[PDB]
Amino acid sequence: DVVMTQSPLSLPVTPGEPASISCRSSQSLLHSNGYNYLDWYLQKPGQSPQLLIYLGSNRASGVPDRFSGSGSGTDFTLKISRVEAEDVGVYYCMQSLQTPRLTFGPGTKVDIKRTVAAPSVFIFPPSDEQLKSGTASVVCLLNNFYPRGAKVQWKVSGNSQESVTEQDSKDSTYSLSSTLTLSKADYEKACEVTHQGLSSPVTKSF
Amino acid sequence: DVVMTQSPLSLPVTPGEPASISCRSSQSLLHSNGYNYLDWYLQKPGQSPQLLIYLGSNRASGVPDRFSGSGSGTDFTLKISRVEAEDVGVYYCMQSLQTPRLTFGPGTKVDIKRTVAAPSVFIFPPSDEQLKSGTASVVCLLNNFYPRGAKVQWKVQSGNSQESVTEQDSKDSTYSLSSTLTLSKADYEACEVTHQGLSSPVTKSF
Amino acid sequence: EVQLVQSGGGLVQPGRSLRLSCTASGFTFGDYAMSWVRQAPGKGLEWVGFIRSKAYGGTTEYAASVKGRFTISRDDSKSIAYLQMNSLKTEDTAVYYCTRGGTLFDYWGQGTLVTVSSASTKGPSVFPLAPSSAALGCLVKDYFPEPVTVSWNSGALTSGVHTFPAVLQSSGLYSLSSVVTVPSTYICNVNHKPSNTKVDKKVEP
Amino acid sequence: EVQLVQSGGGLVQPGRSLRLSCTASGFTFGDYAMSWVRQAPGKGLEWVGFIRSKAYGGTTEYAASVKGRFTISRDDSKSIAYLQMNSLKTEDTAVYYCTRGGTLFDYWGQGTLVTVSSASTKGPSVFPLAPSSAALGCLVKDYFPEPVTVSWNSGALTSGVHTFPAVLQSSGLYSLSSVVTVPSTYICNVNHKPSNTKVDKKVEP
Amino acid sequence: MASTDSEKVAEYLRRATLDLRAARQRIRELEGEPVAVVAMACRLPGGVS
Amino acid sequence: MASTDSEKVAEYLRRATLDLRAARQRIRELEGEPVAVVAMACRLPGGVSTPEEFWELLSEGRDAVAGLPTDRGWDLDSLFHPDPTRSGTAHQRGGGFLTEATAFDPAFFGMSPREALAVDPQQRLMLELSWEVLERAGIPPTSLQASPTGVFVGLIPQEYGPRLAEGGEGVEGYLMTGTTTSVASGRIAYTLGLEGPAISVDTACSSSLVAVHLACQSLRRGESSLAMAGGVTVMPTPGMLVDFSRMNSLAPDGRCKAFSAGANGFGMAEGAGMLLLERLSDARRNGHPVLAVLRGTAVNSDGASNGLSAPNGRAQVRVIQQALAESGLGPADIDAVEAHGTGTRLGDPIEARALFEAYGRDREQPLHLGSVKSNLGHTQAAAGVAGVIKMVLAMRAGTLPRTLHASERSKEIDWSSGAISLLDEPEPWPAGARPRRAGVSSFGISGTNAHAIIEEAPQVVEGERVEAGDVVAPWVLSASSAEGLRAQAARLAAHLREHPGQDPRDIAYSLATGRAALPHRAAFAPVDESAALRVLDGLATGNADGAAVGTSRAQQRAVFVFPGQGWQWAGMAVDLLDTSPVFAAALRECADALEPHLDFEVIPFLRAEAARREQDAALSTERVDVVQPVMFAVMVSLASMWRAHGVEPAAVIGHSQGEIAAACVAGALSLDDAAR
Amino acid sequence: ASPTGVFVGLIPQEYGPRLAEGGEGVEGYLMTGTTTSVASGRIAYTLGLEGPAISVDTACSSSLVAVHLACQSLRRGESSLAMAGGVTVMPTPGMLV
Repeated sequence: DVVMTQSPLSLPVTPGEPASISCRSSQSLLHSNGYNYLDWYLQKPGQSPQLLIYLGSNRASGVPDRFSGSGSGTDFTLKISRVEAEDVGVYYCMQSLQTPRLTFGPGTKVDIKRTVAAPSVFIFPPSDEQLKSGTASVVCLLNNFYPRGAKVQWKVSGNSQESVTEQDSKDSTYSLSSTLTLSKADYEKACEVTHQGLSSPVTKSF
Repeated sequence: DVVMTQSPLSLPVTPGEPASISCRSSQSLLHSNGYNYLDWYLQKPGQSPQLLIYLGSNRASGVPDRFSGSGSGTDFTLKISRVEAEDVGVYYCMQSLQTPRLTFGPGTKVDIKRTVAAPSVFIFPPSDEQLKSGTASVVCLLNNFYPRGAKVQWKVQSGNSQESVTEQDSKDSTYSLSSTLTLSKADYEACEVTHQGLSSPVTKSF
Repeated sequence: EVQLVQSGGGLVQPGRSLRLSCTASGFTFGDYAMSWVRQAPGKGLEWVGFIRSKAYGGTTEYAASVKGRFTISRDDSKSIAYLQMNSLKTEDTAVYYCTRGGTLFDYWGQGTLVTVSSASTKGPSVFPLAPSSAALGCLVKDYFPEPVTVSWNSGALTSGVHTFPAVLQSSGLYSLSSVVTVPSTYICNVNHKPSNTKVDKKVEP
Repeated sequence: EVQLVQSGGGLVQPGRSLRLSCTASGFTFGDYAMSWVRQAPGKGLEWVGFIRSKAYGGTTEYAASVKGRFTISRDDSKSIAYLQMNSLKTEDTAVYYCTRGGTLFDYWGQGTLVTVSSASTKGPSVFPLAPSSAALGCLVKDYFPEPVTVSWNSGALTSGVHTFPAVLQSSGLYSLSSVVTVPSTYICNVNHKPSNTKVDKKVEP
Repeated sequence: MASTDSEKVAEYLRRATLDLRAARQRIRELEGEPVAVVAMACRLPGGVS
Repeated sequence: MASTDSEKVAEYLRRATLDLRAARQRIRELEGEPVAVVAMACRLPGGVSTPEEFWELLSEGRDAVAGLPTDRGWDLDSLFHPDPTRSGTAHQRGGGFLTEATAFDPAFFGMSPREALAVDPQQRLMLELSWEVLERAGIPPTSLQASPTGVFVGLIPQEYGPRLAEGGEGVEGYLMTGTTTSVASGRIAYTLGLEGPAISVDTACSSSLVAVHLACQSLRRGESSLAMAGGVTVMPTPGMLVDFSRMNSLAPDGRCKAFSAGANGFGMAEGAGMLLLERLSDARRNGHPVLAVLRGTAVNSDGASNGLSAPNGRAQVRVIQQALAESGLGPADIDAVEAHGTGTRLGDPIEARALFEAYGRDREQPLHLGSVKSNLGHTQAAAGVAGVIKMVLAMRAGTLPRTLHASERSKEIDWSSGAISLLDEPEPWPAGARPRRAGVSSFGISGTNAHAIIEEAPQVVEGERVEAGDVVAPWVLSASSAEGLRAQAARLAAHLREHPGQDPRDIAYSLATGRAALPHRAAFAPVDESAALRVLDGLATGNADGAAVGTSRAQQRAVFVFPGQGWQWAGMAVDLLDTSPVFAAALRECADALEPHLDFEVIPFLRAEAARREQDAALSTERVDVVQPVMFAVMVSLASMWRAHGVEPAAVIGHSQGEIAAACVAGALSLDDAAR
Repeated sequence: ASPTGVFVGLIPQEYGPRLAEGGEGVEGYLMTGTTTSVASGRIAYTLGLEGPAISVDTACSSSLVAVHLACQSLRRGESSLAMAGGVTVMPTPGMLV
């Protein structure tokens, strides 16, 4: 069987604050040599991943000792002592007991932590010259929302794509672009979100 | 087959001086992992041995950086950077490739280095009350000689001589030898050495 | 010191061959087992395969999705690791990586943006965003490949600018949506470097 | 911190059993494979055997000279390593060691002087050294076991004193030769602690 | 060597890991080791002694 | 898989080992990183004002002990009386005293003459020496602004001006900022803008050495990427001589008879030496010249000795042994020690016994014992930085200096061992298989004993390439005053007339990168060492011949203006293109951008000068359809050249067609866009 | 004879007669007792300490600078114990004027 190795997503960490990321492991990774065989990888957005911690607890050179690490036979814990503004990206729970490593793991969205904001649902009907150009793209824009746990509905779905930027610095929010690529006739036949910034769906149409 | 591991088995080294001990390995100890599989051990006279250098070059923790190490596929070299009054003992060139590890090797007699002296050949006939006690032990005493590369002959032949060579003192840094010729009653009615302190044998009898 | 700089990016169609070289400098090339990693844009990594050290000998193990398609070789005297792409297809559009180990990817190449798309190089269909009554934007529909910069007021407005990432359609083209959020009559310009299709736009509700 | 203090020394005859315990403190006992080393007096070391970790399981590998004689066991909850001696013989007279690894003897116990001799505890036959015409000494033949101190002028003369090591005869006894080198009528005293045979001696040519 | 395919190289990894731990702790004992205030002696205004 | 984890574990063993190889070289650079001597500045007794003039004092065996200073307004008449116990009298009849510590350049720094008058001469000789040690290193002193560069200067409180209680007439508020050893490290860090730790050590006759030990630490731990260490004892009032006379410890002649039977006191001298310390990794990575390397320095105290003044034997051994252990070096690895050699009849015996203990007990070759104070005198807190200056210069010249007044080796010291050879004659010290190592010892009157180990600079500088070029790099020199401008050309002309054969491009590089842009600038582009020393001979008098002179206070950014038509000759781009590789590249680029729209390629038209541009019914570039593209082609290229040589415009101005050049060089339009 | 460094924070102060104006009994101690260098030296001598006896001077931050340098001498390891601190006692009315 393949050991299931997944790391909890939605990890909100704020500068100057200690966090702790754990992992799941079905088959035990504590090998007979007495050493765990899992690794901790960090893919820096727009740069290559980095080796943080090997053998469960042993850290790599180059990366500072802020990345502390430990764990039990199955349960693991990377004790990030502290986060600064450069410590943002995707952490990976890559195990190392069964090659092939074709799946690196969904990865943990480590985000600058801040209180919950109100997503600005902005419905935007497509331009008419696009409608005479041969296509139609109505966009339900979401701006200044965090965390990013909402998808945009298309009622009155299936033709919607996803487009979200990473966090900025001084505002530390997310922005979503639900592009509904459409065809000629079906233009004359609404978008809402279920973000935790609100509770009731907000329904606004073109 | 068994890999033959042999070092210059004597290293006269003097305080404040850099030495270099090498080793023979009949086979290739450079394993496919790219790491040599040879160990450097130091048995402190009157104390337990110590792990100096593993994997050919990697030094152990606790021991000073004096013991630096390297080597080729077969040829190895422990670069003792410097020797002190503490750095004097037996260095073992142990291969850790084909377990079992029965043989640790003859060991290297590391000695405080000094110029060559004149061995004091002192023939000592046994006491007569020993001769009426039932035994006879004529002793050809060797004192203040270095290095210890001489055995005492017993002519007019040998075969009843045992060795009681002492260790190296501090302020004089020589050796002392005790060739005890245990004997019997009737056969009571000469000893010489071939030490590099002299050239011609010195023949003195009881 | 250690560097594992790569080379061999480009734009191809599904069904042709591509080159990927891993330059090795600073270490003994024959000791570590060279591995190759593929990173889908903006989402999860996927591992391709590795070659074992010639001291080990071993074999060349690959991912289940690249059996019979990709092969990996290595050499010490000239110190280059190879990822050979043959019979490429759509999924291969990703940034590949060169990793320093079959099980311990301790190092990581900078990444070559390997793109396998069926589109052709042409200008974008810049389509605006009339505000409902708010924010003002403009789309970058129908452009290829992906160098792109979209500024507002021709690089004068920088607060509230959100250059949305590339949008992967099934036709092999891209779409960008740069929108500013400020109450008001704004200028957005898109510059496609390969084609020299420089479009300026005025937007009203 | 790590300590591997031992216990289980004594004096035995060829053909009986002896105890050797390796006290483990400061580490996880079940990780490393406990090994046992034997050091012949004043000459080369010889390795006895090891037990593999219970996580590894494995077997207990011994030296070719101790097949069917010695066995080694281990336990975590009480953390003592065992070297069991059965059907002991003459060669076993040596200082045994407890090493922290089957192939990497990184640690080293202080050493238990295991002695297998056929002699019995009795006083020494102190036999003098009449100078030829020089140095003056006094042999200490026929004694057992090996605690010993031989001083000259009853601990007054210390320059030129050479306390020669023990001499292993076939009868299981020992012989020491403490000699001073000084021109001259000297006193040498040997004290055998177990037997209380305190011999004082006057020597002339 | 005998069991599975690792009981000698794993000992070397164990020793190397322990050496790294004892060498990185030395770094933190040479640049970040806490320094305790054993006692204070003070002569301050206002009769403080 | 991994050969059943064989690969896996081994793969992890190849990281735990490589990390260990990286985590152990971090300790080796945290405790024993060899720190280099980037540059050396000193004001020592006699005429010594530069480290090269100080070698002209050691190599020829000249003693700097001349007499008491008269510049300072010293009474000199109550200083000497037949009664040796008269209060107010000194015992030494001379000593090496600085003849330039009385004078200072106030206007050079941000110091007012009122402020500089109250500045301690100890402090005013560390601002100039801070400037010297930075200019000698090839580091512009104004380039180290808001940078980590710790300052470690050792002084003695002493007494310069009037009582702080009574204040003064003109100097009232700056008396404090002068007579405080504290600001004697902060003033240097303020004038040069150094943000690094400014510690002013105080350790009597060992201050300097101790300071360097602290600085060594700074670089080993990494608190300051650059270290600025040294010590000074400038002697403003005769009080200190009057009162060491009260212990009957000063030599009446003022001479440090180190290890001599005629030692009748330890004497005195006033001087200064200064060092620029940087770790060897940083020093060589940044290209800073390495003169020598400090490997290890140890600092200990004498403990409960025979009084606070009397030295200690075992403590002295414990500091010349700790420095060896801390440096990873030993008794046999040191070829020549530079001991304190204070000169008193009691300090020298115990001092030599300490040297015979840590070094002399185990010696393969006789140790060359020396003392800088023999040639100079006991410079107090400047001793320890003068000793390191002596060893490094002995290392850079391959000769061990003499110890003056040491022909009669002291009878109270057992020299029968032979492991220590007193340096009464110049002993050659050539570079060989053994790395040259030296030891400097300073034992202060406070009881703090210090010792440093000086290894020779690793001879990896060798391997430089050679070439020739047509680039006449300008010889740029600047000063803070017009007279200083005329003096920075006279001293440079003297240096290029007394040290001939130095390549002109090497001189321009050091004059440009290594000399701060000071607000009085003279610059010329030499073609020969005779056409340059002639300009340097006219700039010394003030005649601007073949050079450019200008006072440029508050000015650091160029604007490029773009004239229109008027250079109808158009015969200058040919010479620039043939000699400038970029002018055969950028000009080609703009021409190849003009060709798709105007077929005329400028290069065939450029080689046609005005002399060959008037035959086929033509004038000197009058064809508008042809002049304007070739005006622009040269126009954009020239603007690229000032930017290629490091001058960027702050603003762009275009008269008639310079607006087109404003498009290209300012980034508004591309080369193709502007050319079209 | 135990490694113990004395790190005293000092601003040089004018205490008694001028160094060129030695008193009747206080002749050669007007500097052997006042020079900031010897303030830590007296501690190291009377107590018998054999370590880095360094007298620091960085104005009003001199005590904390002495503490920092003593800690850094402990972190590396040069004296097993370290003695860090600072003092400002103003004998004359010179500073406040």
